[PDB]
Amino acid sequence: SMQEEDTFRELRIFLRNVTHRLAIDKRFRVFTKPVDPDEVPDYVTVIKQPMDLSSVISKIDLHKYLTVKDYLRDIDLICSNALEYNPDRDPGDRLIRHRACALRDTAYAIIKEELDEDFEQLCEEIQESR
Ligand SMILES: OCc1cc(Br)ccn1
Ligand SMILES: [Cl-]
Repeated sequence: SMQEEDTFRELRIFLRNVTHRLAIDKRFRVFTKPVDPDEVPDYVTVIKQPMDLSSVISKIDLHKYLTVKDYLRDIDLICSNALEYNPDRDPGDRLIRHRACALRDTAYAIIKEELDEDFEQLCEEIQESR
């Protein structure tokens, strides 16, 4: 229905705003763009499902997210990719891991504070009906 299209629209507007707020945080700059093969030619080798905040915007705009749960799976991927690609005790890896945990924690905290649970539940029920 048009009401369901309106619901998904509101979801996309909400997800673009959360994503923008993460992307403008200087801590999260490394997560804003895909990894350039030049700097890191072994990246695409190790990480089978690369994800970054520019790709998340593109996915929102392509109507790939019908629930906040599905969006959070991609935020979780940005985090777990960074924990897997950068697992060493050296400070460069520890700094990326801490920034990746912080992204994930920040996205969850904004959603806890600003997503209405009944809005999510509605999205989940429209998705499950499709
Ligand atoms: O969980 C991430 C995701 C990817 C696609 Br494609 C659609 C929905 N959710
Ligand atoms: Cl830095």
